[PDB]
Amino acid sequence: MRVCVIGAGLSGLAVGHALKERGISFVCLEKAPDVGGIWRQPGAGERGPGYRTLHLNTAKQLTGYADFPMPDAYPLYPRHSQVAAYLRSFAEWAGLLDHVELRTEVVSVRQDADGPWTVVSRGADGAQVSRRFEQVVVASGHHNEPALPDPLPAGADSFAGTILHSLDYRDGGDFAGRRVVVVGLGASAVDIAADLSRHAERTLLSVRRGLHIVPKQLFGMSVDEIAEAPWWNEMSFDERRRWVEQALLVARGRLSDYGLPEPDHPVFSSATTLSDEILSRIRHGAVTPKPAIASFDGDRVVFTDGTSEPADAVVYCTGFHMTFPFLPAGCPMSADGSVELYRRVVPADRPGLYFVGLVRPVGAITRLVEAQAEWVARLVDGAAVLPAADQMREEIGTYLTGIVQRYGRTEGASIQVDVGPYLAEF
Amino acid sequence: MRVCVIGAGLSGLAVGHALKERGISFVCLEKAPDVGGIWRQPGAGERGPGYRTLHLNTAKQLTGYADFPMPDAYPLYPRHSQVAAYLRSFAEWAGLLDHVELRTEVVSVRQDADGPWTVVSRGADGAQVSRRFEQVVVASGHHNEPALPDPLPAGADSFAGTILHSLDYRDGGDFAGRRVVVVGLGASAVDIAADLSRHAERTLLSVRRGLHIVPKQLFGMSVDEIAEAPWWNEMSFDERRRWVEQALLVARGRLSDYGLPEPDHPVFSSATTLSDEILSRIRHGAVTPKPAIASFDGDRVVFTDGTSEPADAVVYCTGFHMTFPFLPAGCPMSADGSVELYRRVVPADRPGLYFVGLVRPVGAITRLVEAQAEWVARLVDGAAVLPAADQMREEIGTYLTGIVQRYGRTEGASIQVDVGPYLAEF
Ligand SMILES: Cc1cc2nc3c(=O)[nH]c(=O)nc-3n(C[C@H](O)[C@H](O)[C@H](O)COP(=O)(O)OP(=O)(O)OC[C@H]3O[C@@H](n4cnc5c(N)ncnc54)[C@H](O)[C@@H]3O)c2cc1C
Ligand SMILES: Cc1cc2nc3c(=O)[nH]c(=O)nc-3n(C[C@H](O)[C@H](O)[C@H](O)COP(=O)(O)OP(=O)(O)OC[C@H]3O[C@@H](n4cnc5c(N)ncnc54)[C@H](O)[C@@H]3O)c2cc1C
Repeated sequence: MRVCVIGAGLSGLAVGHALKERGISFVCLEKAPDVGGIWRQPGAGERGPGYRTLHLNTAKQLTGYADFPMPDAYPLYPRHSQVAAYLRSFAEWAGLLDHVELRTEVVSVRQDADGPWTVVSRGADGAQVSRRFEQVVVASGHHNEPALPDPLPAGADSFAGTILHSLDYRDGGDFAGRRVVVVGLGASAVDIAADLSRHAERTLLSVRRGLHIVPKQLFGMSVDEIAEAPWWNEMSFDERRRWVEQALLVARGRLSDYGLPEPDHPVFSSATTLSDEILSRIRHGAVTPKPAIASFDGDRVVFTDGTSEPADAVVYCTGFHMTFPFLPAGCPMSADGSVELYRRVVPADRPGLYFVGLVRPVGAITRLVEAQAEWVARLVDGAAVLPAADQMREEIGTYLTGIVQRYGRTEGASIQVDVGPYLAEF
Repeated sequence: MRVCVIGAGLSGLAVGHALKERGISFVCLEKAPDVGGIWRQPGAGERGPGYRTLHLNTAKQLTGYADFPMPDAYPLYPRHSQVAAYLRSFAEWAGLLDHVELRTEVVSVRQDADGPWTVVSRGADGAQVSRRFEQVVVASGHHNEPALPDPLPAGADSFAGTILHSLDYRDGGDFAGRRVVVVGLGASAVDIAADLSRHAERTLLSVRRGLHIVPKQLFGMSVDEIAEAPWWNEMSFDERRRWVEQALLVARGRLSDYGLPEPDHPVFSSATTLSDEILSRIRHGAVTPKPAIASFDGDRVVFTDGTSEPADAVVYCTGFHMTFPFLPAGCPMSADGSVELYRRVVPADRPGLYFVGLVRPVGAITRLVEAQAEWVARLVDGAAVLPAADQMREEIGTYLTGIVQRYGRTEGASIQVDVGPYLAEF
């Protein structure tokens, strides 16, 4: 009754836990057949952002819930199946499942004039139910819609093979003996190339804009464990950048030596890509770096340097769009596409609505959603209060100006936070 | 007529090339159906030291013959199939195949009282032929016989699964869905574990004595490219050790943090194991480090720490014995098992017999066998000469004392040379 939680992935489970601890009644609605969010999809063969070789790139003890450690037998970087199993175990332990409605997709969420929210949901039959709830917490993730390149290169319509997005990608043994191009250089791109590199006959890695590729580990420590270290926090933002630049050079040399393009920005400016594999796969000839794709010639892909390769498939690892189809007016934004949420959570003008998990930090999101969940629970039952709308808008404007100043315009920049100072105010 | 070369792998092809350039007639006898030595066996499904995932761990431009570069499209670390194809291409280019007798196994080599050598060979039929040759060059490799642990752990005879050597290992998809233990920490052990780590359900890495595990690359340079660098040769043996120890720490931390045993010797003392993969496979939980195997309990392996695991297979990656079954008195040795060859090539008491490739340097053997081949060719047609037997024995005693002093006793220590000073005298 009191709260409808949309989604039972890592974020929504944290919200359900925080609400349950305060005696706040709630129901959690999940589209999938089980809890876990993206982490259970591979393994269920379901189409989603993950893939069968996906592991954490964050340390296990900083990715698990703080009051619910993962099994001691788990490694530092558990597999997706281990994470999914861990998340379902939490739900069981926390007593959340009697509040979870599976195979229930939220279709529409509207604010009623007297305050509560009307939520329409569709069950497994396809039936539709209309319920009213006092408040709504959105935990539906932001890796929802595939983002393919604005213009697909010329000739894509007359391509003898299959063009797909990483969402459609699952294993790679599905490309055994084939020839495949991977487009991009994010986390998905390097992992998928690496996987393809052991199944396909030829794996090409088409890159246009360079990113800094970083090993998962320096000095034996994970990069996220490094940021928590006190000596690292004692260093100045340039002593850090300096420290990393030197460590990278020693650990792997220069990016250009791998046939990759050098980024136009320093290591911490922009997104780093973590991989223990991709540079080595290039040295062994199992992945061939290329520049952008210029066109499609039947069974062949032509690149902007005049070279061409036969290709049975192209896998676009170009990311996801943040979308909220059940919100008619969408997530609050500032036209520029900049998200407008107070402390990254609260809409300034929609009382009783909250967004949890819509933050992109360095490292695991778990401590962030835990603090958001706890704060939202106290907002729900009146133990915490909000500023007036103007003052909330003041914090939003200040946060955005600091973002433009830092990452200027790009995409998704307006949910970026640094885990340290953000957690500090909770 | 003049020279019989035993073996048409990398070493024997180099010998044939050096002899052909001097007009020295020769025939090269090879057991296998083609040239290439170990490098063609995977790919032909043949049992041998290699495996289907085996790549060079040496740089391509320092592993190829100096007058015959590998294709420019080859990567830094070519696959075994690329190396095998490259070696056959050399043989064709160098005009060696009309001198090569394939599917011909040498059965016996005996010195006749008047000087020449009687060689008995067996062809494809199984027929035996006896031929006399003026001189014999042995290029039969030293990775011939499997070396399994002196005592297999108790209970091996009542083991529900299969115990095999790395010689018998080929791919790993042959262990799909299974549970496997790998014994050892050499090059074969880490590569095979890494491969198993993507096929098997569980891969355990049983290690007793610790070795230093080193990435194939530091500062973007291969470790063998580093040793040739002039700044590295300008450094003192401790400035080097010091330099590496620090670089390792930055590149991967400490071995003990991976659940591996720390070696009892500094990095350059003993054999280093090169791998870009094994430490990361451990962090992802895809390889589980263990100590020695204490026993076999049906379908389970018990380790010296009291733990146990179900296991369908155990792959012993414990190396190879150096053997010469066609030499009745064997390779000349000093009883201690120490090889007794002048400049690592020449027996002191057997005129007209030579051993090429029986050296273990840091990095690729190719420049060494090239210099040995050229020198042997000049020995064969009288353009170079040898010391008296006592003086040759003097060089052998000096070399051995320096070996014991350096690597003390161990196994195979008596063919170890440092590529730099060894090439320097040719
Ligand atoms: C490829 C990839 C790799 C990542 N790797 C790491 C990593 O190594 N370490 C790390 O710390 N973080 C990682 N992350 C980020 C983070 O762990 C995930 O984004 C995390 O799963 C976020 O959880 P969530 O609950 O916010 O979102 P999700 O996992 O997306 O869960 C959202 C849930 O909402 C449900 N839902 C959506 N719409 C509806 C609807 N209309 N009705 C009902 N239910 C709905 C979905 O079915 C889903 O179950 C990764 C993210 C991606 C995409
Ligand atoms: C697993 C492994 C990995 C290696 N990786 C590298 C690497 O990455 N880089 C590098 O530089 N070096 C590497 N080496 C070392 C080196 O490249 C090989 O040892 C090299 O193949 C040596 O060539 P060879 O001709 O001396 O020996 P082999 O390759 O063993 O060739 C010997 C030949 O003699 C033949 N022969 C033997 N007995 C007879 C007989 N009675 N009659 C007829 N023919 C006979 C055999 O059939 C074989 O073809 C590796 C070695 C091993 C075992």
